[PDB]
Amino acid sequence: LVFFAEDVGSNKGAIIGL
Repeated sequence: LVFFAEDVGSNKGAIIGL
């Protein structure tokens, strides 16, 4: 429904590294 629940799996920590 949203994007947070999906984004929380990677977030800044993973999106910055990867």
